[PDB]
Amino acid sequence: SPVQYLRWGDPAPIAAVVFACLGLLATLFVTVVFIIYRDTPVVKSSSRELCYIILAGICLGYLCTFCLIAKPKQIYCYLQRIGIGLSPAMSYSALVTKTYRAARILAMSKKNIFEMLRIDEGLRLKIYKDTEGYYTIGIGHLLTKSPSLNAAKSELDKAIGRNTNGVITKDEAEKLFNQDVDAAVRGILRNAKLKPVYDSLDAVRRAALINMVFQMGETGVAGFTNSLRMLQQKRWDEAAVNLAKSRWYNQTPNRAKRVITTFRTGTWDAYKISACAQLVIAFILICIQLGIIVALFIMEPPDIMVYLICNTTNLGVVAPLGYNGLLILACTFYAFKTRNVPANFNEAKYIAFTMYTTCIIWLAFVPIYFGSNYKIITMCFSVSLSATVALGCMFVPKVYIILAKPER
Ligand SMILES: N#Cc1cc(Cl)cc(-c2cc(-c3ccc(F)cn3)ncn2)c1
Ligand SMILES: CCCCCCCC/C=C\CCCCCCCC(=O)O
Repeated sequence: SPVQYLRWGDPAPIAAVVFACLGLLATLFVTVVFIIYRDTPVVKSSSRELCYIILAGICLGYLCTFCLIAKPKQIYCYLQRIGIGLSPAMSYSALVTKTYRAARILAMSKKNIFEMLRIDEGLRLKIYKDTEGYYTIGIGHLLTKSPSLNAAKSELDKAIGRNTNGVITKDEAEKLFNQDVDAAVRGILRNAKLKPVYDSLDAVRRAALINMVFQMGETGVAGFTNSLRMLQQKRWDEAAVNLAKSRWYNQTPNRAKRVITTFRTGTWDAYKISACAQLVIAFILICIQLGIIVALFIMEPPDIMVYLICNTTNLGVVAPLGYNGLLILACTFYAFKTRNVPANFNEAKYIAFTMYTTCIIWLAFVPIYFGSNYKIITMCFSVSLSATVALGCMFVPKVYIILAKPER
């Protein structure tokens, strides 16, 4: 009994249980909330099946401490390894498919704007110079400012990843373009006259604004004071009429007509320009971890060595640890890539922060656990902390919005 050790002078096993109990309660609360309000846009706009898998993994996480703190039975040694191994694999491998999907969607977004300016501004598959004599390639992508033609080729090879000999492809030109877009977005957000407009527009209309920036510069776009106010107040027709009067429309009519049309409709008309699959992939990544766990059951049969000490060796811990490490690594990779994505009330900003801490917690875990003389309790807290972070940073903010902000 955990109370006995508490009265003998050891408050560790009673603390881990209470932690786990509060964890299960919090996960039970959050889960019921999503069941009731499944039709509310904050829950509907995200993958709901994946969340249930993430919530289940967190639940099993807290249940682990009941297997590390238990009566000495044989199957509890089995439940430990199955629990400490599969629980992270259920949450993280479901989260990676979610982040990967967010990464592909974002990549396809950068694909559209790339095609937009390929049509409006043009493209060169070999090295040239701008109006100021600096070496340039693709859609106006500056390579270097040295007169050396060799200097531009060296910078190009570092950016592409091969020996290009001054010649690239459309895809490789898009690679360089993605940088220039991100650089342009930075400037807009650091511009007081362009930032409020950019924040209000949808995905398509933001590309149109960037298009204007790539033609006239930030100082130039800020000149459209009235038209920018119209776009911000979502008065598209008036903005269009207003923009058709500018010197910009009259100096470059063909291109300006396409940019304006994009503002009007919010579509790509002026330019020629799976849920089930996610569950299967998530299921596959979880089965791989199970295969590792089952194989280690055969190689090294679990056996009993309040505290329940099992004969689980280092390899029995390291192998499922490393695989979970890969899942976490892939999650953080795509999460960082989509950190600024504002979908679902900036949902992606919360996922990135979780993976930042998760990486730290799991990295710090290795020297702490393997260097500990209190492994069971250290495992209990590590698991619950890992499960608490994913629960507190990803779900609690959405639960708060759904209960406190019914008008948002
Ligand atoms: N060896 C080892 C090891 C080390 C650490 Cl630091 C955490 C865990 C862990 C994490 C989760 C878990 C489950 C859901 C979630 F969202 C986060 N973590 N469940 C069980 N064990 C295992
Ligand atoms: C940031 C992603 C998550 C963190 C990565 C996970 C770390 C697991 C990978 C390798 C751990 C190193 C191998 C274990 C060291 C064995 C120590 C020992 O038994 O003496």
